[PDB]
Amino acid sequence: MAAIRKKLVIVGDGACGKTCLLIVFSKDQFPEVYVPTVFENYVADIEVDGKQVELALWDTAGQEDYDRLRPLSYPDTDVILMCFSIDSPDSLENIPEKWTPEVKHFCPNVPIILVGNKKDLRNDEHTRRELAKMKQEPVKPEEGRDMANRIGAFGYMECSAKTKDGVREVFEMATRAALQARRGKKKSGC
Amino acid sequence: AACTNQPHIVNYLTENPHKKADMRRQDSRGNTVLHALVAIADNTRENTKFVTKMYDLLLLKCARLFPDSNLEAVLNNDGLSPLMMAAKTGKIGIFQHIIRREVTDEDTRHLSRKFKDWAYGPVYSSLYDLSSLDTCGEEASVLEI
Amino acid sequence: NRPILFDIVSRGSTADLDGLLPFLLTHKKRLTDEEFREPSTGKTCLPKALLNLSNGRNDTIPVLLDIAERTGNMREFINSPFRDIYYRGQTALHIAIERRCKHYVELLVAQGADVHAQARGRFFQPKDEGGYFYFGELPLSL
Ligand SMILES: Nc1nc2c(ncn2[C@@H]2O[C@H](COP(=O)(O)OP(=O)(O)OP(O)(O)=S)[C@@H](O)[C@H]2O)c(=O)[nH]1
Repeated sequence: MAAIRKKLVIVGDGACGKTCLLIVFSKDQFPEVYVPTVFENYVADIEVDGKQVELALWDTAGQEDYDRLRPLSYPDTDVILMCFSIDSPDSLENIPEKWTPEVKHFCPNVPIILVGNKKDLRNDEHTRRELAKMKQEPVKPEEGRDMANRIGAFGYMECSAKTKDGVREVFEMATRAALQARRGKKKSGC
Repeated sequence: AACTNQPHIVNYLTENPHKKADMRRQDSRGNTVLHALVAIADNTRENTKFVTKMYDLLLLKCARLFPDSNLEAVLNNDGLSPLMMAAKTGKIGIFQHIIRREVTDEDTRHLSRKFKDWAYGPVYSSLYDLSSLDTCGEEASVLEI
Repeated sequence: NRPILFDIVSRGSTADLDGLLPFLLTHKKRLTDEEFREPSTGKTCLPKALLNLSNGRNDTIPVLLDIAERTGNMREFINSPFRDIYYRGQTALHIAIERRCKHYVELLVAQGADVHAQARGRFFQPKDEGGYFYFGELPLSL
């Protein structure tokens, strides 16, 4: 009947493919030449279960001067995509230390969905050979399964923008998380 | 001439090739033309209109001829100004007009007391001036009087 | 070039805009760059143009829109929302509707302006809450 508008914000460390993920959702065409540093002011139509939802997609960066303005994008957020890389293990241990407390500081009681990018790159040989120079290995999916549990993520998934695998299901899970009404209030003052 | 509602006489007397009567002239009491105009001001419907018209005309002429000095600044022996004297005497008709004085003329719009800040739809926000309406002990204030 | 462009658009002069497109093409600078946007509220060229104008015919809007089209960033530019608190969410369409000019509304809608954008600034909140004007936070409602 009437589409419901929901706010989705994607946050992740640099070069993780957040912009690529949203772009592939947008036009279903991987940009192989030019990728904007941020993809902003876009609303996409999605239907999951008898409901029509307009999802407003916001991106956050910190490459240059975007960290100062990043806080402005948090308020009135309905769902968060905590995004990281499977080909870059360093993208994992930084999620709890610095990103999570900021997320809870600005926008608490908001559903958070964990996502790892570059599923194919975890099985690549050149990436493994280069990474072994520093005694490192690709991110283990089971480690992600557990890491979702630790940070209380609503759900954790994998995406591959190159082969458009799981993008639709992942963002559908994001939307179903968003439509959820949450649980009242906790320890509400008298 | 001003108190008797004779604009032509005032205009001629202010600017004459032979002699000129400066508007910033004080009598023995110290009251200037604006002071006297306020003194004879009345709350009646007819009197207030001509009082305000003459006051505005004379103030504009004085500002135009002398841009450096503002006529309302002059004080009488009692130390009051036309605004303060009107407040003390209880003459609302001229007082309210003085409070919300707005000048459309670009040349001499500085002496206005009511400005327009901005309009959003039916909401209109305007910026009044209270340079002498409220004083923190520096000088007598209209409110205390 | 933010101050000069702001002054040019405020004055409504159209000749001064000549040469902006070659400059953008050579420097590859988008019209939504942080430098161009006013730091105070993220205000951009278009809302400044629509705010002040003569008889509803600023006459600078079509040139700026064509420039944005050439840059290939029309969708982002037209519906760029204001940041900050007081005027959060406000867009060009709300301003065009408020100023009672049908022509600019038609132009923005045709060019692809978002029509469901919500204005949630404190100024737009109800009277008792702190906002001096409330209209449902929608273009059609406004
Ligand atoms: N092997 C592999 N590489 C990918 C895949 N998707 C994206 N990459 C790379 O990820 C990049 C994601 O772009 P982007 O997120 O803007 O980089 P960034 O430098 O981290 O951006 P920023 O957070 O500093 S502002 C793309 O440019 C692309 O080269 C994939 O599916 N498989």
